[PDB]
Amino acid sequence: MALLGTILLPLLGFALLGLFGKRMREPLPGVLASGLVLASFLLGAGLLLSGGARFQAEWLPGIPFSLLLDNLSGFMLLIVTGVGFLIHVYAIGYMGGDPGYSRFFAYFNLFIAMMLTLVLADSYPVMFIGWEGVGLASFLLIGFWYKNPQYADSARKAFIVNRIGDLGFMLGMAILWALYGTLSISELKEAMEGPLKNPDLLALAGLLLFLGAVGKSAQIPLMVWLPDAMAGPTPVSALIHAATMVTAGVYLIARSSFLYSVLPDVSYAIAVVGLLTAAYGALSAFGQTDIKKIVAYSTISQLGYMFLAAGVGAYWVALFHVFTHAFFKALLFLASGSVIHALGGEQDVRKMGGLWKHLPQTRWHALIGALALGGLPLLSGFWSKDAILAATLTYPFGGVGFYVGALLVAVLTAMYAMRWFVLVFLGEERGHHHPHEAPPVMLWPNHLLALGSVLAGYLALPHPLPNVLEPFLKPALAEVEAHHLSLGAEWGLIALSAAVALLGLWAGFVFFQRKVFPAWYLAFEAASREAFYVDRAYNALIVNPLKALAEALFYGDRGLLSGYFGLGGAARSLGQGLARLQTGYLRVYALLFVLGALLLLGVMR
Amino acid sequence: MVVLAVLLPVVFGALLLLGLPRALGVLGAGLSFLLNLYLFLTHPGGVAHAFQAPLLPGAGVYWAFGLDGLSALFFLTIALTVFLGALVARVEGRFLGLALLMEGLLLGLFAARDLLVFYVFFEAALIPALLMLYLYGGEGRTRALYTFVLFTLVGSLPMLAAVLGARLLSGSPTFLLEDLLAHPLQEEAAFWVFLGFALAFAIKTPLFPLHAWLPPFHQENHPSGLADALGTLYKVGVFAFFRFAIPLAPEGFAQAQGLLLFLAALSALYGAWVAFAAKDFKTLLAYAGLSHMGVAALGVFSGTPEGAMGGLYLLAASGVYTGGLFLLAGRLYERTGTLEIGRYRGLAQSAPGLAALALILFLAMVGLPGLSGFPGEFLTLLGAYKASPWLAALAFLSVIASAAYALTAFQKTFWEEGGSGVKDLAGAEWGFALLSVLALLLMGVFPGYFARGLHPLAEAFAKLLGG
Repeated sequence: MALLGTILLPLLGFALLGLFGKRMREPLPGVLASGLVLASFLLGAGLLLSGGARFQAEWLPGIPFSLLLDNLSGFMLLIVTGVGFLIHVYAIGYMGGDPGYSRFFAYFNLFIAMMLTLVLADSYPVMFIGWEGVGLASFLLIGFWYKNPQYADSARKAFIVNRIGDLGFMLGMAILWALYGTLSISELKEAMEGPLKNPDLLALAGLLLFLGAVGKSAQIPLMVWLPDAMAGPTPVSALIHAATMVTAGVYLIARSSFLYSVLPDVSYAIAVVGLLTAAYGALSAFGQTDIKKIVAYSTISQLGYMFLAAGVGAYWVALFHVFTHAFFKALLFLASGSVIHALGGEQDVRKMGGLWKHLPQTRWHALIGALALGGLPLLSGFWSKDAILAATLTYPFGGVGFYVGALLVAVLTAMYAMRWFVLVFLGEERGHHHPHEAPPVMLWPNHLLALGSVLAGYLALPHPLPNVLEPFLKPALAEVEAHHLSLGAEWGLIALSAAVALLGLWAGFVFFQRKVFPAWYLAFEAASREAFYVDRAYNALIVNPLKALAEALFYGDRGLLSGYFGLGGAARSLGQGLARLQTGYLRVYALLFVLGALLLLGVMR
Repeated sequence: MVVLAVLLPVVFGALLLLGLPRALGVLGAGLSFLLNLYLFLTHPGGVAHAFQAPLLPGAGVYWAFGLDGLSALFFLTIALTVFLGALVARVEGRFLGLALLMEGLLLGLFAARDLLVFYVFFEAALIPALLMLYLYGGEGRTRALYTFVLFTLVGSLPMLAAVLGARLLSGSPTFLLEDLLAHPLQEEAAFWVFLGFALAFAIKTPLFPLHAWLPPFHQENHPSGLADALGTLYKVGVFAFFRFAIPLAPEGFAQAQGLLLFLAALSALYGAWVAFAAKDFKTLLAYAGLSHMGVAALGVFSGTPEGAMGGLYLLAASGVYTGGLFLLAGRLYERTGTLEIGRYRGLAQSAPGLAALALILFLAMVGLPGLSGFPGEFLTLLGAYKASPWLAALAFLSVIASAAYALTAFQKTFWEEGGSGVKDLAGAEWGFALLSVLALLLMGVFPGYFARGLHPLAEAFAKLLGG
């Protein structure tokens, strides 16, 4: 019962701020929200410190309500609660003079409670509950400023892709219910051990689960919905791209490691899709001229990295990158939000530049973030990305080409992060910012975020140095592990990766300070600006034809009703043909009478 | 007992029809709600409130009633929905008595413990429909009335031959469901009886080829949508399938199972898909109701007690929130005057909690977990996948179109650029939305409490398809 309070607090908060909501002063909704988030972080740390937690309540027959708090669930819980408290403070500061304060923080509380419902789950239908609740809260917040129709269709597309993923999830769950009949991850794991049966159906269920994970974490082909989340405010984009709603894609695989580990082909496919996602995100990031999109494509690339990690069976490595990423990408987003708070929401790159001297405490945030993402040798991002690069070779399935691929992706992340930083802070001035660029209480939690970004770091270190994350992550789940390792050569690889990352940083430095953009790079930047022409094809043969079919089925329904009409008209016509039988000439009536009587007399035999 | 709650909406509807005033309907629906809730609590089992009275000793007709696990919660759902429609109506044409009469008729329909009384209520439910359609609204009122009435009657009247064959060929001494179930029908005789049952029950399910009566019915009712809400409650087809159609003639259902599951799948998909193309609220909600009925019939037909319990739960809940959406569209009409989706965009800024009410209702429609739709939707998915995976998968290319049409309508009705400005909420609409959200949350988050009576019937009638 006590564990349920973690979810219940940012539900009572949501109800207060939604139902009554505007009966409060401006800071009070954010105050209540951040206080509930803090006293949920507290109660989660206290429950984990007590050894763990379990909760089971009566529900649908065969499908009870099961919450499990272990190391793996508590990891995500602490991350979400802490970053949520920080972003809640950053929103209290960042949200100002715009109505819907109470509504906004009620959306925040609901989001937090639903994500908790997701992670705290011993039954897959509760995971699905969290899935759809997070999708609804995302649809709501992305369309927070409703008075603009443009920032509505973004959330429309988001929830539609979300429900495609949810349908795949539902079908996989129906599969793992028809086979076993448990659908509770605890007993599902205890039943999946030993003599597996119908491996084809199991691989199919896992493939549909991965399909749902793709839509949630915006992998290829469902990548396209994520950039449009720029419609929502910057803290919304931070919470969506860093700590929640995408990390669930990795968490599902972490919990279903027992299923994905006995599926070699499915796991290899996950690795391929993760590599392609990293490649797309990196290649299409820098071409974007807006900060929000150029960060969203980087989120695509980094989630591709995580899914590459979890593809080869390196589950704790994917969680490592999740940790580092959830720090430094939230840093990036809140920094960018503060920056546009200085320019009054300018939200452009080409209209920027020369913000180094003018912006105290913000250029530092931006540089910390850009270096962590680019893979500065001594920074959390380096540890995570190169741990993935190593797990590529060390964990099964070979990772032969995936190593060089992810290394090029590290190069490209360095390049476009330097593009962001350079084109935003150096080498010109345009626009206006007189009075109040840097606020106290927005950059104040941003300080803590930059601190964590720098020092996330050494939780997972090569085996001479202490690896804290792997022993914490392996026992709760993903127990079966088959991975070799090396030394001496592993450190040569770490050194090669660090040197390559540094070369990528300075290469972006020179290329994006140049501003010349030679012939081929202009074409490439234009192509990346247009997302490699993906939506153009997606609306060509898919979306608009589905609309045409909906309209066609409407016309066909009208035509079916017309056929029913024709049946009735045939009935009336037959009726008047039979009513024509009586003309009024008595000879006609007598003949037809005698005729019918003779027919009767013949029938009697 | 059962007969008291069955008749209370009838007598209240009479007292509203001939007598005055409108207010009598609000308090009558409230008394019905309380009585149906009291009957829903302490429910031991089927015989809970058993009633047996003779009407035609020689022919074999008896008033036979009782509260099964199904009859109890369907009584509760009907009482609640009609009470909501009674307070919020705004029709005030003094015909809410007709709404209460139809409520009581549907109650007797559900509580029928013998075949002929069920058939009697099935045929009687036609009169108020044509009445509140004809004289209380609609431009094509006459044509839609003839279409709907003739479809229902062309289905219903041959079902009388079906029931006469089902009783006579089985040697059952009475029309009692107990007795009739005690004496099974034979092969190539249960075949024809089930075929006559399946026509009348599919055309009222509704399934794909037989749905053409639904959109015209919903368009030309009173614009407030009280008649529309009660017609959505008039989709009792699935119920008659599970209790009466299949157990009385499974031999024909053996050949018809695949066909009916296919029809349910394509109907759900077609409805949720066309609903996107809908340019008005009535068309969208009619196609959505078609999709939900396809899902429910799929769950029942799949065998697989999971699917059956899901189908019935989804049926009750979909009736609830679809009636809610109908009344909501009618109230927004009364305050605005139009049901078009494109016009009147700024609603959200003017409507504080009407936006939230419409959102909660559309969420319950698309089957969002935590709200009433998802339990039935998922249980039906499980049962259908158990029966035939292909038709379950195709049928569930519906949640996609569900989100699509629901979000498009909600956005372009509320979210986009501010318009003139619209009334916020009426005092009765406050209790309406409050009770709506309360019931939706209670039926979605706590599907354990509700539908416990549905599990025994589900597993028993699903094993009945076996040896």
